[PDB]
Parts: sequence; structure tokens; C-alpha cells
Amino acid sequence: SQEWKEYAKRVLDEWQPKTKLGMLVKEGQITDIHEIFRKGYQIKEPEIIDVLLPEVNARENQEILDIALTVRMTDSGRRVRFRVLAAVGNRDGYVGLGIGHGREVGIAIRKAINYAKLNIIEIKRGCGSWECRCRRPHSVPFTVEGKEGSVRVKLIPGPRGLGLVIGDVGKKILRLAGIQDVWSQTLGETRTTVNFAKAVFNALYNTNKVVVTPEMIERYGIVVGRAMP
Amino acid sequence: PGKKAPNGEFAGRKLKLKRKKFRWSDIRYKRRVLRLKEKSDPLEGAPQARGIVLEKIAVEAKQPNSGMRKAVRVQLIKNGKVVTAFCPGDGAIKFIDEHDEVIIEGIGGPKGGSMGDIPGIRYKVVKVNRVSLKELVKGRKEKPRR
Amino acid sequence: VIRVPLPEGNQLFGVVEQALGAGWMDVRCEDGKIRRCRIPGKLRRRVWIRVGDLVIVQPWPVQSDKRGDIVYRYTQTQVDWLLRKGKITQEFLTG
Amino acid sequence: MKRRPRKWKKKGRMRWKWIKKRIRRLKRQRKKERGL
RNA sequence: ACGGCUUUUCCGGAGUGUAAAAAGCUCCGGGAAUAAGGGCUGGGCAAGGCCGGUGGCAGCCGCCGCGGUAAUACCGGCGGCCC
RNA sequence: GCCCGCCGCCUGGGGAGUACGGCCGCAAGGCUGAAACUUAAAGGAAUUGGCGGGGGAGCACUACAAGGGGUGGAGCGUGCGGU
RNA sequence: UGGAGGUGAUUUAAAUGCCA
Ligand SMILES: [Mg+2]
Ligand SMILES: [Mg+2]
Ligand SMILES: [Mg+2]
Ligand SMILES: [Mg+2]
Ligand SMILES: [Zn+2]
Repeated sequence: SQEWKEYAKRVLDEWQPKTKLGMLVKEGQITDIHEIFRKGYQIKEPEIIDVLLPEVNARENQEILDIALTVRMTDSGRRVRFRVLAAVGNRDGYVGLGIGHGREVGIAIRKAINYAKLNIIEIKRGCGSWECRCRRPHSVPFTVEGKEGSVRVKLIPGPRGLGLVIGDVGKKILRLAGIQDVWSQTLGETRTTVNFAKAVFNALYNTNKVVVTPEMIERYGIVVGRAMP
Repeated sequence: PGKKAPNGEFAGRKLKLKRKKFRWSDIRYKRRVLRLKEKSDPLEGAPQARGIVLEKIAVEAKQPNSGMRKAVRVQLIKNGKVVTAFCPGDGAIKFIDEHDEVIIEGIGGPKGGSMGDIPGIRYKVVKVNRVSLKELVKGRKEKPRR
Repeated sequence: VIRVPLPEGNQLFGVVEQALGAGWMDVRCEDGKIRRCRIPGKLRRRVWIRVGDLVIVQPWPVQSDKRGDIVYRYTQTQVDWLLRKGKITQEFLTG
Repeated sequence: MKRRPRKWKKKGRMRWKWIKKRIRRLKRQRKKERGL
């Protein structure tokens, strides 16, 4: 955990921020990822995450879901430009997902990985199945649903050891977030990975929109963010 | 649009009738209870047949292709009907003589029917005089009856 | 000398009477039986055949009656050139 | 005559008002000429 | 390529087994000796950017789709992949 | 839009609202209504462009309007098709 | 800023398109 902890010490000098959160961070005031979120800020500098989540760039916490080239016609032929979809996250409690556009594949990948750090969220984990009744953060705490495009998803808790039973580009997103067991039930057209990816993302977000009592917490084990890494 | 029609507690009969009556608008279930494949089917519920050749022909391929596909006209035994079969392999049409007892399979396309560019052929030869056409086409074995 | 589509192999000489349609050409050869030529796909693009064009075709050993198949045409610099050698007599074109 | 509005759409076909009129002229012959 | 080793399987032989046989099982003598094919190799779908034929012809193709004289897709050889 | 009732209709495109059989009407015609077979798409809402014998704005003697000189008819110089 | 209706008018003739 060292090379990804001197990285922040190198970055924290050559970076003279322009927004305000940049000032707060660079003056040692704000010092932990769990305290820029539930407060209504804006995030426009992608160096803030390199300093508080320095592992988000480790090439095994990165992922390239799809690449597709699109076209528009003109009186001098066709003008073709790419579209990439990419997700990033430490495999603990935080994820982000973005798109990016360009006219070559390294530039589209670069912008995608950028915009995937400015779209980051934290989730809730637990164990809410009927079979397993331990208290460990390996699964969703209770069934949630999220919709997008024309694609409805629903994520159901599952017992420890059963893998991830969902589509192909759901496994990457749910593995980068820390979830390890789940079930699933979908509808609509699940062949357009943009909409399928955005529905899974929205469900994971909606995880933290359900009201819980201070006693339901010590029955599912709900951890928010990291949980003793 | 309302909610859904017979959602009562003592409304079983109307519900079962609704479902039984709208199951017939299907086409795979209808084609099965009436047994319509049979009595329109020259092979009569079988996975092979044996016939006696009558002649040798060739067909034109589809619109965006070019060539002629060799084929034969087989006359069955258990019925007496006439079907058109297709000889697969490079140089098979050089073994099928007249007055041969050939065997006949499907061709494996969509819905059991035809496939590829050959549009109306739906049977393919496998055995000629009880020697697998596959072998004959590539050496490896000798042919009986001349 | 000259490279001309002579009868090579088993070729036939096609001089057509009428196009019933969709590529069928009734041909009138020195053989006698009504032959009905059809066309491959390599030439249906760049060439242009009509009546009076003596051309070359190829027949098929099946029934030897209504056969023939275009493989190559003739240009106006050959159709009457082929008279002096007498390789073909043109009175198979006026009766 | 239990019509279906998908066929007035004129895309790759001819007018329906004039197809019906031609189905009728055949049902008049299959009936007179020994449709008895 | 040299050195050693084993005998499940394989040949003979003795008990036992069985209504009588046969298989089987326990002991002996020989010997690494007697024993791998089938389908795929363009994408879906693991696996070659190699060689020689074929020239809209021959052929392939569950669907999309290759072949027009510079074929990773047809026919072979050499490599490789799944059981 | 979120809920509590009841009834009618839909199941890829054609074949076909056709054939056969019934009940109505004086006739035209109405209501009910399949299978063989054929086919990989048929359909919907929006986006860049191109086009219109659609609309506005602006142009240009390889456009016109106002003008000056002509080529097209005869003979020769030279290039092309054909023979 | 932006739309929905109504009444009027709308002008000689002018057809067709290998192959990749
Ligand atoms: Mg409709
Ligand atoms: Mg090979
Ligand atoms: Mg592969
Ligand atoms: Mg036109
Ligand atoms: Zn658990």
C-alpha cells in the first residue's frame, strides 16, 4: 500500500488548485474521502480523488466496458468518432462511471477515465438474504431497483459463496464496488451496455434512499464506505 | 386499459376460460395439439428415409450469390412421393448414379425448414448404397455395385 | 493468327430468335432442336447482347434438346469476319 | 369487410380502396358461374 | 540419450469359486512389453496475420456472411484449442 | 401518475379478410373465418446530410439584361472517332 | 418569447435510367 501512498505525496505539490475544495484539501483541513460527499459541494478538479483515493488509478481498479465508433455524414464523406465507457473504483466502497468522446482510442479512454473520477459515489453494503444471516459486508443489504433507458434491473441479496449472477457488464461494476454475492431480475433490452451499466449504477446509488432504524443496522451489518480495510 | 379483468376470489372459471381461449392465438401450441406437421409431411415423423434416385439436376443460388448447386430427385419407398435432395461435398455428384438406394436426412435450418442460399431444398444425402458419402468424397473407402 | 471463340471442347454457336423473358433465349443453331440459353453472372454487368449477334454458348448433356449457356460474346469486327474462312455459313441465319 | 389500417399506408403497394374493388369483382364471378 | 524400477492391464500355471462350466479373487514364471481417436481453427466462442492449390468457377454457410488472379472464412501441409 | 372493480381485443410479415360451411337482406352487400406454402425482417420516434417543378437572404460576363466581335455554310492547317 | 385554428387564393407543356 506504499507506492499508491507516495503517489499522493508527489501529486500534492505540483497542483495549485483553482476551485475551493482544492484549497480546503491542500491546506490539510479536509483529509478523508468520507467528508466531501453528503454536504452539497461541486467537484470539477480530478486531482482531488488522486489525493484521497490514490488507488483509483492502479490498472486493476480500472475497467473498459465498451468501445464503439459512430458516424455522421457530410458532403465530403463520413466523419467518424469514438465512444468509450469506463468505470473506476477501489474494490471497497466507492465507484464511478463515465463516458468520454474523441477521434482516437487513447484520447477517448483518457477522457473517460477522467470523467469517471468526477462521478463518484459511495454505497451501503450488508447481508440481507433469507439463507445467510451472518453480519458481513459482502452483498446488498436489501433489494433495490433502478431504471434507465428502457431497462429495469432489480438486485436481490444472496448467500455467502454464491458468486455474482448477473449479466456480463454488471459483474465488472459490482466487483469494483466490493459486492461479492447477488441475485438479479431484469427487463427491457439488455444488449445496449450504456443503459444496462447506467441502470446498475442507479440501483447501487438508490441503495442509500431507504429509511432504516438504528436497530436494523445491527441486524444486517450496514457499513457505509470503507469497513476496516 | 383497466387493471386486469377477473381478479376476484371466487372468479376461477372465467379466469381459466380466458387463458384457455387466448392460448389458441399462439402458433406453436396450435401446430402441436392438432398435429399439423404430420399429414403434410413426406417423411412421416422420422429422422431418416430411403429412396431411389430418378435424375440429376442443378439449381441457381440466391440473389447476392453466384453458382449452381447440384442436387437429385429422390422417390421414396414408404410413400411413393418425390423429394429434392442436395449432395454435400466437393465432387459428390460424381458418385450418384441412377437407380441407387440413397438415405435422406434433414438439412437443419430455421424452423426445421431450409437453409442458406439453396432456397427450396430441405433434404441432404448421407449414404449411397450403404457407404457414407463423406468417405467416398475423400477417398478412404471403396464403392459397391460397380 | 487470330484469337476467336471457335468451338473449343463442346461449345455451341448461339444465334437467337426471341427473348421470351427473364434471360431465356430461344436459339436457332444448325443442330435443329429448340435450345433455350441462359446466362451466368460474370458478364451480366459489362456487356450487351441482342438478336443477330452470333455468339458462343455451351450446351449440357442432359436431353441435348433445350440447352446452351453464354460464356462469351462476339464483336462486330468478328461476326462477319468469320465468313471467309467458312467456319460458319450465314444461311443458317436467313433460313 | 373487417379491414385493418396497416394497409392504407401505401409504402410498397397499391391503394387499398382499389384492391377491395378488385376482390369484389372476383367474388361476383365465383358466385354467378356455379357458386351455387 | 543414457542408467534403474513397477506389473494395474497382457500371455502361460496352481488353489478357490460354480448344479457343471465360465467370469471373479489369492499366489507363482516372463516381460514397458499388448492398448487414442473425433470435431473444430473469421465473429457469437477457446484457439494461426503461415505455406501450396482454386480463380463468381468449384465449394462453405444453424444466423450474420466469404470466393471477381494478393482468400486469416473453400481444398490440402505444417502448427494450435476443447472434450 | 399511485391504487380498488368489470368487460372487449392482441401474439413476426404475407397467404387473407381469401377458400369451405352456416345466419341475415328484394338486390348490392353485412357478420363469422382457417390451412398448404412462402419469407428475415415488416413496422415506430428522433439525428447528421442530400435533394424539392417549397420559403427567405446573397452572388457570378465559364448567367442574364444593355452592347462590340463572331463560330455554325466554302477551301486548306492540325487533333479525335471509324474504316 | 412561443404556438393553435379559420377563410381565401396558389400559373402552358414537361416521361425514363448499366455495373461495380
Ligand atoms: Mg394501428
Ligand atoms: Mg486449414
Ligand atoms: Mg477468440
Ligand atoms: Mg426519375
Ligand atoms: Zn452474509
